Amino acid sequence: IRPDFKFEDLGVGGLDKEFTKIFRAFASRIFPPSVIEKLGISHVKGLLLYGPPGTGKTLIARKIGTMLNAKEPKIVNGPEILSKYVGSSEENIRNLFKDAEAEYRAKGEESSLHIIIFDELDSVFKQRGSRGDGTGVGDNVVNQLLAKMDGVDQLNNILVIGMTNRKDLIDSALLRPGRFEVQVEIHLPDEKGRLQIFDIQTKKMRENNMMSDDVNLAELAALTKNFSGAEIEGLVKSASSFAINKTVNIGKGATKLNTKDIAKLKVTREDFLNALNDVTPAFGISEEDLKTCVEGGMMLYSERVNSILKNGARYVRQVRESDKSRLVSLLIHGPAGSGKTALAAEIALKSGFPFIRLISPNELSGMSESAKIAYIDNTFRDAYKSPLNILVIDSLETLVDWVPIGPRFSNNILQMLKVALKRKPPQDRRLLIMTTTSAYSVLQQMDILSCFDNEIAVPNMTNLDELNNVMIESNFLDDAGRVKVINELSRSCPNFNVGIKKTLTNIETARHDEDPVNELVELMTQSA
Amino acid sequence: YSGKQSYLGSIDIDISFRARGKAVSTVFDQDELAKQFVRCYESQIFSPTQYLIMEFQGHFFDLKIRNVQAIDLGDIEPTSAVATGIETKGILTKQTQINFFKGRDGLVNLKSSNSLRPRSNAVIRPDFKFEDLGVGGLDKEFTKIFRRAFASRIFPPSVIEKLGISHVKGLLLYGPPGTGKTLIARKIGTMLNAKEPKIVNGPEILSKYVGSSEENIRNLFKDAEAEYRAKGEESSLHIIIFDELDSVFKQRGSRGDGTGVGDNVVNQLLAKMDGVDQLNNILVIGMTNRKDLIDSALLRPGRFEVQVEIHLPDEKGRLQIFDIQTKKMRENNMMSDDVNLAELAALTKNFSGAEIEGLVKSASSFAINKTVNIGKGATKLNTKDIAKLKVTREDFLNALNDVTPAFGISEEDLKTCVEGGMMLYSERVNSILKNGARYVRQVRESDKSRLVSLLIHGPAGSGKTALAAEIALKSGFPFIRLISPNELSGMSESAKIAYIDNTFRDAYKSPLNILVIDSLETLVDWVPIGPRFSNNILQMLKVA
Amino acid sequence: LKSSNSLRPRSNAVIRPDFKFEDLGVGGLDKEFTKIFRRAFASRIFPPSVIEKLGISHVKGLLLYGPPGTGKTLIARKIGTMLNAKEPKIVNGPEILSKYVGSSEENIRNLFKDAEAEYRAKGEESSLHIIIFDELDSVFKQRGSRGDGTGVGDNVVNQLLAKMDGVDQLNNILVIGMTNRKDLIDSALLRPGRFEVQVEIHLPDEKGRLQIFDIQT
Amino acid sequence: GQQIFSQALLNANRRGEAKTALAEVQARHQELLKLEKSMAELTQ
Ligand SMILES: Nc1ncnc2c1ncn2[C@@H]1O[C@H](COP(=O)(O)OP(=O)(O)OP(=O)(O)O)[C@@H](O)[C@H]1O
Ligand SMILES: Nc1ncnc2c1ncn2[C@@H]1O[C@H](COP(=O)(O)OP(=O)(O)OP(=O)(O)O)[C@@H](O)[C@H]1O
Ligand SMILES: Nc1ncnc2c1ncn2[C@@H]1O[C@H](COP(=O)(O)OP(=O)(O)OP(=O)(O)O)[C@@H](O)[C@H]1O
Ligand SMILES: Nc1ncnc2c1ncn2[C@@H]1O[C@H](COP(=O)(O)OP(=O)(O)OP(=O)(O)O)[C@@H](O)[C@H]1O
Ligand SMILES: Nc1ncnc2c1ncn2[C@@H]1O[C@H](COP(=O)(O)OP(=O)(O)O)[C@@H](O)[C@H]1O
Repeated sequence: IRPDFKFEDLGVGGLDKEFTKIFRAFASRIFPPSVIEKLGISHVKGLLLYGPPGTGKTLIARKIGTMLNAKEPKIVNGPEILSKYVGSSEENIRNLFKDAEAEYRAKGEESSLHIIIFDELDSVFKQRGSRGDGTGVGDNVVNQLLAKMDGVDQLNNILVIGMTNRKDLIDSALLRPGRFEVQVEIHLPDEKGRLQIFDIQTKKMRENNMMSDDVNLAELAALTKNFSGAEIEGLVKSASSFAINKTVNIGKGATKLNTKDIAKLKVTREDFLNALNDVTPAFGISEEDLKTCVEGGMMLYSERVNSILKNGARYVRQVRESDKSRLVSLLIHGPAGSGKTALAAEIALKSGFPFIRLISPNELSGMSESAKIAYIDNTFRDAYKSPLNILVIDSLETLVDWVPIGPRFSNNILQMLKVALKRKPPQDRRLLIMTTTSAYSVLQQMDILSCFDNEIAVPNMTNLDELNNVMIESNFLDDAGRVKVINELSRSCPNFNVGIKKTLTNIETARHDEDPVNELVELMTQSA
Repeated sequence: YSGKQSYLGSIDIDISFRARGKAVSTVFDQDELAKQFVRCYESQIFSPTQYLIMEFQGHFFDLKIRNVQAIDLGDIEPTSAVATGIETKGILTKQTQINFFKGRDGLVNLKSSNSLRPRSNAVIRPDFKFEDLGVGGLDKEFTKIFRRAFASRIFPPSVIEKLGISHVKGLLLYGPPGTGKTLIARKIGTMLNAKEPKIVNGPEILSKYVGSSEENIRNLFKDAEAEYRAKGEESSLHIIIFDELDSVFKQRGSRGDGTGVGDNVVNQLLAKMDGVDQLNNILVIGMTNRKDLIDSALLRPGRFEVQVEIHLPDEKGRLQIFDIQTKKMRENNMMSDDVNLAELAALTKNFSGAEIEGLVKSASSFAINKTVNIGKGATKLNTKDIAKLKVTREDFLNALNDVTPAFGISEEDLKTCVEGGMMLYSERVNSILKNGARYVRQVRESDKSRLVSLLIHGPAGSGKTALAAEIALKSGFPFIRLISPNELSGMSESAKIAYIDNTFRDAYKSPLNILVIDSLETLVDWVPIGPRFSNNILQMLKVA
Repeated sequence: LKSSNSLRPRSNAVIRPDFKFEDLGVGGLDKEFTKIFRRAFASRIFPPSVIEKLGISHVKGLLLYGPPGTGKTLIARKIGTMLNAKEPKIVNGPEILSKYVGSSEENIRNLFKDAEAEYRAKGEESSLHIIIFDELDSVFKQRGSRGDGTGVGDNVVNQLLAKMDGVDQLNNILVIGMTNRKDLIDSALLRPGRFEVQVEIHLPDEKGRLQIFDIQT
Repeated sequence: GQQIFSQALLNANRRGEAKTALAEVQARHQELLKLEKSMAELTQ
């Protein structure tokens, strides 16, 4: 290993722990040989790196040869080993080990370490315990490797590295002690690693004064919650495409270059926002879902909402603080259309826990029963990982398919939910589960009410003052208008019970059609 | 002789070296050469192909003026075409934009030195317009495609090398049949001053012998790498187009064949598009009708970055297509003056791009048949008949009866729903129709009310559905559809669920949509004896 | 020969205006004949000057469907063998498919190259080529509907799509197809540019029945 | 209910070890130019 080195000096960001673990591979070969035999420990021979597409593995494989002294690991891609002829492919594998074998047999243990790397290993090493009964070359090849790999005949200066996107395909016959011992999983970067990826990618950008000082990397890292490194340079280049396209007007006209402005080319923040608008990760969780639920927004029209929110704050604090409360469940009930889901979404978003998820009939749409069961189980299982987790269940009654004629419903989902709601998470995890419903009596009657620790009622609004508050917030009409309407409604129909959603709907309809009293008041009166 | 174009504006010179055993490795500065050329040889008349001996620091050269620009005094921009004809001449000035390119022998190590000038072989041909491609509609997609893809190749190399970036090397086009996704690839191949495309039809790569398929898929890149190792950056762009990608490159992991060939070609393409080595001068085009079967790994950035969707045209596009297709007729005076294209564009509601040409064909067929009368009255061909051929409007009207839309198959139900006619025997109908129109207005104008639902109920046999269709038809919206028991009859239950789900997913494309549901009760299998009814469908509708 | 200044018909004409519907011998079906000869063959009688002065390509597809035992094969054959063109390359239904990994698709590709080469060599004066598929509905099924653990139901359709209308043009071929059931043929084959004219062939009316009796005896 | 394909292995690898056929092909060329030179001398 070269002394002219430190780990900082290369572009791999975020993966530091993995570097330490893999190095912790080469430790055995640092010392003079004499120690190790006296310590009776063999060297590891097989390595596996694996992760989802676009994690950076190929960069590590390419760049590692610099650190690792002597000369060079040999490189091969999977499907070039196979060959036309009988026995040629068989030969090809058992041709690679020759150089190192020779040097070793000659020099004994002084042998320089040899590395060989199979990029894209899965191409050919499928399970030899397989069938299909075509020509058996696909078996013979793997046999060869194993013969040279296990019964190495004391060849103790070889390290094979396997690169893959999909571990499971590979033969179980390669995954045992003595042959590909350690398997290292490389997963999506954290926010810090995300910052370092910006750091390395925008390095050169930053030195030669091409980037406007307006840009501040931290907020960009904050926004991009879900991105691969690959995605990150994609974003960088999208931004640059925007920035460049302001001088050169493609298509329209000919190539009109302002040779002066070329010297003044500079990227800006808005370019980056557009670039964000273009790219979209396959990360897929897209938890922006929460915000679209609360897109109607919160106006705090009364004290009741305030009290409820403070109670939610009390519970989130409680679960965060105590260690003996590792599971808390709550119910939220009220009249239909009063507006319940939004409130839970508000509490959840304000919480700011690492992990949040929502379950709604919308995603459950269209599957068969068993698929729904599977999905529910999977999402729960997923929820159990991070230390602190918020999970919301929406409109249980719709999920369980209640229709009152039979009454008909699917029991199995109900049983799943009932069982799952009582299960404490694994050790040293805490969970907070928030369920909403609208038909309390049914919930009473089938008799699952015992699995909820505390319940919150949310009565709809009834007093004309609150109507005045919400409508001033909506800027429906001028001030005299907002006064006259309420004065008229005071005597038209003082007793009043609507909800909230319907009020917004009526406000908009009246705004379009006839914002005098003669429509809006009429619609509330019919509704009420 | 010239009259006005009396000066030499921009002169491109192939600077061969005189004697090739003398070949000087010291780097040659185009600025010094231009200054020397002006200083020594001033106010001389030069023509294209005039050869010249340049003694610069004892290092002779054989300049050939490959091209000359002739400009008149007073021209702010050099809009005059660079003329290769020997007739054009000029008078050299101190302002002449002298460009040197290496000679035919290529021996001269010329530099750009702050020369903010077009590349040696800027592919995209500096004066170029979308109107010359010949594709109507889709005036926005070209912006995206060229901006993201080719914007980076034209700009001078030093500053991009500063921008420390690699060009994109992938491009995908996907959509329903007949939208015009083959025309783009072809003209992009043919109009861009690059090497010839290396066409491969989709599943051309499979081969009998083992190990020959993968060979075939890595035999395509050989010239690109060959040029890249030698000439580095200044290699000309290579383009290879895969036609109809989705045949072979399936998601590896299925059980497709029972041999294990698809996985290998997938592996090879994956390893070669990005790989360990850098190519940085290659571009690939993809095309397909489904985006969902392509293996995931392909779509990661660095391979097939930009994906573009091609969808059916709107009315403006329809007018443009009629313009393009019926271009030559008009200038060849083979068309009556009575046809006005606007009404044609109005009539063809759901026509795709690929149907209009058939319409042209049929109209022509009617006109031409009018003369020949194949069969019975043969041999009437004569000069007089053919000497005044013109197509007529009624031929188009007749032609509408042969060609039929493919996507516009459900609105036909709507127009036939009111075959019984409509009568205004009562005031009530007018009030109802007006109210529906009012609601239509409200939805059209609004921005925040993105969903409205109505219900129409009354005694059986009261004539409900016809009124609903009457509301729907006058709206003029782009997208209309109808779901009725007649369609779902004979299907299996799961198929019903899938069909309804797909129809709702297909109603989220256009900005404005109208959807009609007929006789919910029969859709949900209501019979009062039990009563019995299928719950799952009921749920699906309720949630949706 | 040479085209004089007078616009006389093509030298090596295809249809020969000394032609009659009663020469075929197919009784009954009468209007359909009018349709097919109007839409498809009309373009190829006029002098190429004017037809190129319309800048329009000829139709390159024909489909016939109907109940069993109605006369489809008769039409196919008669059209096959009273025109001025090279001998048609008949193919039976599942005749393309082969054993080895890549012989089927090559078998699709074998069918067209002679027309391609002739078109390259000379151009617009090339003699017409005919190839007729019999009984389409055996192999060319809706892609991605059949599970097809044997993955042939995709690639054959894929080849024929790519090669009947691809990045390279070709406008001297006419392909004729026959079937009993179009409802299972892939949708992408029935758009303009591929199988333009579709014709139903039905059971005969009474007068047609009289015609058929006249023909047979 | 199953179908399979098959792939051939060309073999004939005795020939394939060398270019392909060089037994009485490349040697024939070798000695045939010699025939040409000797005949040139004979005609001279
Ligand atoms: N202070 C508020 N309290 C409740 N809802 C509010 C408030 N301010 C605005 N809203 C809006 O009122 C609506 C009420 O919530 P939502 O539409 O989910 O109703 P819901 O009663 O939960 O639904 P459902 O009737 O389908 O069971 C939402 O659009 C929400 O954004
Ligand atoms: N928007 C359009 N502009 C110009 N020509 C068009 C347009 N749409 C269709 N055409 C004409 O009709 C053809 C449309 O089909 P084309 O040959 O492009 O195949 P395609 O639509 O990609 O087919 P598929 O996806 O089914 O393989 C064009 O080649 C062109 O001749
Ligand atoms: N003024 C009218 N209003 C409605 N329908 C009319 C009128 N004049 C004639 N008709 C015809 O009468 C038909 C009545 O059938 P329609 O399906 O509309 O009635 P329906 O009560 O919905 O039917 P069903 O009995 O099947 O439930 C209409 O389809 C239309 O063609
Ligand atoms: N319209 C017709 N005029 C004259 N003869 C006819 C007609 N229709 C059928 N025939 C006679 O019927 C015989 C069989 O016809 P043909 O083979 O075309 O049937 P087909 O429609 O191809 O049937 P299938 O769908 O079973 O393949 C022919 O040999 C012909 O003599
Ligand atoms: N620090 C980094 N972390 C992650 N990815 C990076 C980093 N720097 C660059 N990359 C990009 O990650 C990509 C690695 O792709 P890779 O995951 O090897 O593809 P595959 O998974 O198909 O082998 C490259 O495009 C590389 O430019």
